[PDB]
Amino acid sequence: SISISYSTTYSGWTVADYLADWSAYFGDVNHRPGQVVDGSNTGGFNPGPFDGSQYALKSTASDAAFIAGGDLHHTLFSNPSHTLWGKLDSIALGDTLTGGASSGGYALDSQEVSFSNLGLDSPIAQGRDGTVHKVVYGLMSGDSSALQGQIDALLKAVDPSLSINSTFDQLAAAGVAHATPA
Ligand code: HEM
Repeated sequence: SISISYSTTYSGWTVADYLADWSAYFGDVNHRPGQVVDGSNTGGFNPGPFDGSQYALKSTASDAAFIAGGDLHHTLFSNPSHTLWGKLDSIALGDTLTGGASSGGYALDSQEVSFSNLGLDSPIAQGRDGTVHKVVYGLMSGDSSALQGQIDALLKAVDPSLSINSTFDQLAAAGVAHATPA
């Protein structure tokens, strides 16, 4: 089942409110045709260059950042082009991205919330319609809607009374979330 980690700072927030606010602040990195600048709005893979166990991206305007973890593959110019696919196990949100391929991995200096055991598996043939792609490209674009939808389904599968409209404290009482120090 989904497992959620959250700083006690967010104990009284709903998941939906936290994610809406986090993504709005992160913003859109404008990873779109004509606007991609390597080292500015591409993010990076570990070990990379275009595959690995992590993909991480910091905002173009502040130190907010996220890390996607799993077994990830990116097609770049190969068909179907510009698709992230593979197995997505986790999304960690916070600020101050540390590490990189030269460090052996990425980590957030201030991890606010993480969602693990996501169990999302997207074949390459689904291209940009795959869930893995939509979740991560959404986050790159400042839009947590796809992530919210996947969390909501995982929470309902535990119990239909649980949803993205539950608070982190409610999800902890329900056995799917645990707090970390502020
Ligand atoms: C090392 C990481 C990455 C690099 C170097 C990279 C590079 C690029 C480049 C060069 C373009 C084309 C810009 C243009 O046509 O002018 C592009 C577009 C795009 N990339 Fe990436 N990308 C990276 C990561 C990702 C990831 C992780 C995703 C998805 C989760 C993604 C999804 C897309 C999409 C959807 C487009 C737009 C394609 C279109 O509308 O034609 N990219 N990227």
